[PDB]
Amino acid sequence: KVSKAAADLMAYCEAHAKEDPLLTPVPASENPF
Amino acid sequence: QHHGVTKCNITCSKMTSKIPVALLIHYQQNQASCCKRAIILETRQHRLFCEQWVKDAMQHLDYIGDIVVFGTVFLSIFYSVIFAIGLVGNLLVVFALTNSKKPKSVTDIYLLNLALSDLLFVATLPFWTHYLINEKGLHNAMCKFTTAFFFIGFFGSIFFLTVISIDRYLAIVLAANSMNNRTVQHGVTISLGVWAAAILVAAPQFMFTKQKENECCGDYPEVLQEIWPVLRNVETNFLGFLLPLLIMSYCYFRIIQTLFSSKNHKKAKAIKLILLVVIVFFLFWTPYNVVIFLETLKLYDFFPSCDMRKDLRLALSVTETVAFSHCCLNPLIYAFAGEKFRRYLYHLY
Amino acid sequence: SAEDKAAVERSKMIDRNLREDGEKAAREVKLLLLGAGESGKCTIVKQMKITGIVETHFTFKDLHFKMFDVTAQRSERKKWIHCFEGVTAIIFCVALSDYDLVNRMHASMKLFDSICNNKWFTDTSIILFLNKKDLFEEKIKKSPLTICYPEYAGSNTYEEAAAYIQCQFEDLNKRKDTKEIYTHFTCSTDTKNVQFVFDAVTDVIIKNNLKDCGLF
Amino acid sequence: LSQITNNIDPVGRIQMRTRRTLRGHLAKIYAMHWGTDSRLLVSASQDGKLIIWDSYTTNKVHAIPLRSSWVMTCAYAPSGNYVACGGLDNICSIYNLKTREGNVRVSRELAGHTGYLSCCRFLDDNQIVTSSGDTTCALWDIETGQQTTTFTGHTGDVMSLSLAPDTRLFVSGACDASAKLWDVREGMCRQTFTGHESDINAICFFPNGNAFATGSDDATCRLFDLRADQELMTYSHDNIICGITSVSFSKSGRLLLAGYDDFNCNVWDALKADRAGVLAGHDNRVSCLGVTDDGMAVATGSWDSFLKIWN
Ligand SMILES: CC(C)CCC[C@@H](C)[C@H]1CC[C@H]2[C@@H]3CC=C4C[C@@H](O)CC[C@]4(C)[C@H]3CC[C@]12C
Ligand SMILES: CC(C)CCC[C@@H](C)[C@H]1CC[C@H]2[C@@H]3CC=C4C[C@@H](O)CC[C@]4(C)[C@H]3CC[C@]12C
Repeated sequence: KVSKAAADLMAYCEAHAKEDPLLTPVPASENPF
Repeated sequence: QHHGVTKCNITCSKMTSKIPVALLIHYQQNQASCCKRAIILETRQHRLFCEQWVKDAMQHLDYIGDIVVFGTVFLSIFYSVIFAIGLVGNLLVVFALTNSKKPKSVTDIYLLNLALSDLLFVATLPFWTHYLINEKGLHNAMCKFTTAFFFIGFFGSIFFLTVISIDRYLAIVLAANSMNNRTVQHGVTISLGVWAAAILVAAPQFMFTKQKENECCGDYPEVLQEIWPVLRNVETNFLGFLLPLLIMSYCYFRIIQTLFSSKNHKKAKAIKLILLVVIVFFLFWTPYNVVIFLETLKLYDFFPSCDMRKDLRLALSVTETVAFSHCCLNPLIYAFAGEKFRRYLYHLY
Repeated sequence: SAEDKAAVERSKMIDRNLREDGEKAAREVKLLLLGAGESGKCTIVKQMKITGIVETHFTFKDLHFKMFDVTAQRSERKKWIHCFEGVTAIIFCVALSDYDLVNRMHASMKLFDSICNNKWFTDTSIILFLNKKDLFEEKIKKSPLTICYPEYAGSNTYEEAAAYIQCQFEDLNKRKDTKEIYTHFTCSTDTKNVQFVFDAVTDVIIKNNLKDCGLF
Repeated sequence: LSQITNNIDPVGRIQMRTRRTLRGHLAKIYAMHWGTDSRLLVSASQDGKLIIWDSYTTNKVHAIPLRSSWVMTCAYAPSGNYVACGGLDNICSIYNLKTREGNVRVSRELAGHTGYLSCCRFLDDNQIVTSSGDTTCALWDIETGQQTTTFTGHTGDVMSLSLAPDTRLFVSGACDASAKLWDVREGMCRQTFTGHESDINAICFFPNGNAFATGSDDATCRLFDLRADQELMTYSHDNIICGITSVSFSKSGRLLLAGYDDFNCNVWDALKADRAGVLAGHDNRVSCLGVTDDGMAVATGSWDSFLKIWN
């Protein structure tokens, strides 16, 4: 279903959102910058 | 060196030897004012008139005019205004060239080097203005340092113009092998060599320049006392205006011939822009080159007349002012003729 | 930090090598070949030489050449033509006697118009070659040329027909300032053809060298 | 998708900046790839050589001369030992990376295609899938150097293709407004995707692997999934008409990159479908952009002969 696929995609996006350096600011020392 | 700016108020070449007489009242120190002339002798006739045998008698008993002062005061503000406009223009030009869409361009690198040499001229002028305004100097070395910067900037500017003309000559007429002869690294190396050549040629001009009380006088060891002035004058003339004219005359003639042969004269705006910049260069430097050559002939008694000497001194002062105006007018001509340069001005507007 | 220094020096050395190689490549003139299926005559008659494209190294008057034929590419022309920017000149080989064969001249006109209207080769000129001129005379004695060029309004003389064909190609050059088309009737002798190629390349180089100034 | 994603919080404006500048190329760059090491990337240009870029230290580690100067694409193997490049010579060249004696040498010169090679991808460490300009995509093997499987289902000039996270699924787009998925195991088309009106130049899979984003030449980005198959998500700006060259995804897929040819790149939201950032650091057309697997840094090459890394 289109709605089910969209919900699954949103769930996947939010699950790894915290693990995406681009999405949220990260310390300069932590990343190679 | 840089003969225009001086505290020259009395000059004496017509008459040096005088019979020892009681008319002597004092001896003015013309050496301090300008060591181009030696110690002058003053009589008792209530007027400024003018050796070993007279020196002893003077101890036992014991002209340029003020026109230069008024001109200098007006001359002072002249360098002030041309500094602002010329420095702003040169900085904008340097920034534009540095922020170039197409890098590794020989012409752009040479043009940037010419801008830097012009910036040296601009940077060295304020020191002379400060010297004139106050008659104070700076540690007895700022005068000499400023003279060295003046000669370095001028000689680099003339050299950079000539090589650009040679570069255009190659790239236009001898394109069959100019691409193989010159590349970005080769252009950088040639620019460094031109800088080194400017250092070498300008060294003797400023090699012996001991900052005087209020000017840049010269040590002139006994052997070179006469060679240093004449050597400086001939060098700045032959390698300053004469030979560059021939090299540019040879080059631009060949580019024009190639363009006419290829029917590219219609698309010859780029060569014309440099040609207008080149021709004005000679026009502004021609009065300086003729006068500096005439004073060279003065050593041979070419213009013994005192009034003629003052006229030549005035001519030399004004043409150096003309050259100062030209170095800030060069970016002005660039904006007037340049097309993408105008866009950069609007881009930063 | 010894390994860091070793990596830095190795990178600097290979970067210098890359810069030298790039300068050498820029020192070599590049050309592009195009046509309506008939091309490569100049390369064949050159008498000397050194796959989607064929690179034929060629040196004349101590100047290296690089011709990349693209007649073997059956994909969309515009998609692989934009990668050919920077080529000094474009060699256009077209058969003179293609008017009778069928529509070929119309296809050549369309290809030339597309090349001149691809907003990608504005600063690069196009070199025009008219092939099969030796066959053109006996092809034109019979054909009045009216079939391919309606309202030709001219005689059957070879001079007038060649002039009118060159006029056709001149009309296609919508931009007459940025690009200067050079046309030469290919002949049996390779010396004349190579001389014309050298002249066109020299003119292109001269034109390009007038746009490298920092004021433009 | 917009109605469903109406209640979510947009990421908002992001102050993307150039962490470092790479200026080792004197010619335009067409494609690049990000390695598994998250520190090495490959770029190609008309200089006639291929180099490997170390973004962490801003240095080049390898300099591989290319027989075919007109290279149009390049790829970096997941194992990091093989690097592949395309070109107009219809031959895909595989080069070793210090495999033996530390030097770099050509491992094989894959051949057999007629149309220009537009994109190549290292499916595994042994098999390489390449897309050519003759409407056919061929899966080659380095050991044998022959077409293990040939796909001729398309009817137009295929331009680019990408690899699924599982390394068992890939899709490609062509000039025709019809892109259909191909399965390595099945060997035949399974899903067909439509809805475009111009050529397709950018193809990349969503990291989840259940969808992919593409950018046509009409300034439109469309999302296609394996469930809806009706282009549930469509992205547009209604401000420019220029085409799209390269498109990629973030590590989580929330943030999307578009290689618009208007002298700058556009960063959009996969679900929000709204402007998020502008990368105007390029002075020429941009055709390269990719996100590292860990997402620490993002590279972007352009026709300006310079490559810049965004943190
Ligand atoms: C008009 C007059 C006064 C200007 C003098 C012209 C002289 C200084 C110029 C003309 C051509 C120049 C040379 C051209 C070629 C090179 C090779 C390069 O790798 C080092 C510098 C060197 C050797 C240049 C040094 C300076 C040079 C000799
Ligand atoms: C060392 C000696 C032999 C060099 C002398 C070269 C002379 C002849 C060169 C130098 C500059 C040249 C001129 C520069 C500008 C033009 C304008 C053009 O529209 C017609 C030719 C004309 C008028 C050139 C004629 C020849 C010329 C005067």
